[PDB]
Amino acid sequence: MKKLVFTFKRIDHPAQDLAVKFHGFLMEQLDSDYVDYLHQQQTNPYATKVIQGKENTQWVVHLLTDDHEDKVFMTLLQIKEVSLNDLPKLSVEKVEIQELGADKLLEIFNSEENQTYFSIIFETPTGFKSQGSYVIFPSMRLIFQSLMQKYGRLVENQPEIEEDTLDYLSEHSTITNYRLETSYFRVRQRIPAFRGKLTFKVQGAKTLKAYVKMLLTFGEYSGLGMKTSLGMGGIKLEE
Amino acid sequence: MKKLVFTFKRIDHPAQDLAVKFHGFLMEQLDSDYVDYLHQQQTNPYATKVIQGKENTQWVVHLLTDDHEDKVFMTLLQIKEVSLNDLPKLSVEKVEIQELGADKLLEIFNSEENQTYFSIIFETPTGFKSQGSYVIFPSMRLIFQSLMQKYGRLVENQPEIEEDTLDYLSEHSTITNYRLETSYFRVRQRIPAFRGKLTFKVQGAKTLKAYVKMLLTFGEYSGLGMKTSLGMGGIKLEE
Ligand SMILES: [Ca+2]
Ligand SMILES: [Ca+2]
Repeated sequence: MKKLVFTFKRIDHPAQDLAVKFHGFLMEQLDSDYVDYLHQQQTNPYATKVIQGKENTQWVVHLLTDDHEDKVFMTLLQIKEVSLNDLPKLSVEKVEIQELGADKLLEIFNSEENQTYFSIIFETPTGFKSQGSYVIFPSMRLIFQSLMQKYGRLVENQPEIEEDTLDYLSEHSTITNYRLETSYFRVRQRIPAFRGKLTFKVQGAKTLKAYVKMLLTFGEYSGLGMKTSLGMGGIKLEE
Repeated sequence: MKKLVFTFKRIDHPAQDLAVKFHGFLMEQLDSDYVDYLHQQQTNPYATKVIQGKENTQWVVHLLTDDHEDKVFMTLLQIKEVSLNDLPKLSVEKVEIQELGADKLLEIFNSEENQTYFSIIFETPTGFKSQGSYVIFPSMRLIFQSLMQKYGRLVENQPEIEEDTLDYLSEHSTITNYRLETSYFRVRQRIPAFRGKLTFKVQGAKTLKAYVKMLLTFGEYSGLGMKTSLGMGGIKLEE
């Protein structure tokens, strides 16, 4: 999987609305026939983010599958100038490239440092769709389910996940600390979501805790929950 | 009901631990035989708070019943100097007195201004005991239940509440916004609790919304949830 970070001179505009606009610009680069293909799965092979800085603005694009990477990676590198609505033509100052393959993930598993406590940071508005209406309070079952689904569909090409494992992961995980707040994401239907940081503990074998760490490490690329392609659900597993 | 606010020169000490210490000092003033009586109900006729300020420290004591007020009110007024463990002898600079009776509550009901949105501020660590273990994420059912129980036991002398009303109040209330964080209260067993602010909307008749406003206004005195007498569950309904 690939992680591309486009750096612009600091853009004075509400970050959440850039993410939606950047997503539109991104679609205008791909073959329209290929775009319609992306609209026919529960999970897209890409996730985007927008991080505002003190002196810069960063557009993050995650390539999550090899097939998607094969047809898109070169195109994204050619990008030097971006033009969005109501905004002056943007110039790409830098482009960073990081990669996350099986070698790094498997390394995470057999690590000498096995974590019991895990701190998740919700950089962008994160939401879940459960039992009809939306969700404003995150739960471990919803977090693990979204990641297990995203992982199963993208790298294993399997429609459904192991419910016993989801039960097992939820029974042994418990939120201990959090600092959260509401944050609505505009797609223009306002979508309810949350933002901030939480901490949970895992009680069990080191083989279990390793799977959690891997699932979270993978999550930093795919994003967590709803509308990850539009800029939602950007997470970060702190050291 | 009475609201006494004791003002000291700013005390350099963790506010949550003062609340526990002040509670001990408060018990050392009452008849030991009368103290044992307080330990024999699910709800105490008093609630305490500790609010840290920039230049002052405020000790709040709520008298919730007439009988408790009759035997305690005069004693609390005589207090000019307070001595707690590991602390220099404290001197009472001021003492403020406010009252909340049926006249103010009934006034709240027939108000010309009927609220749909309600913002609750959790000044001190608030916790609920539900289905065995504790609770870190507040819910409208837990909030209304605690207040309905506290109100029913204190002014109506009724052991249980109307479950249909609790169902009715929960079905029509919905959290829309919040800014919350974990905050453990030390009683020394660490008790998990939350802190901050939330906002919920009420969908229904004005008679329903008036009952909610009254219940919340009453809640500013009794406190919300667990261990209100020890300094927990101090709330504030903003204008
Ligand atoms: Ca990381
Ligand atoms: Ca008030």
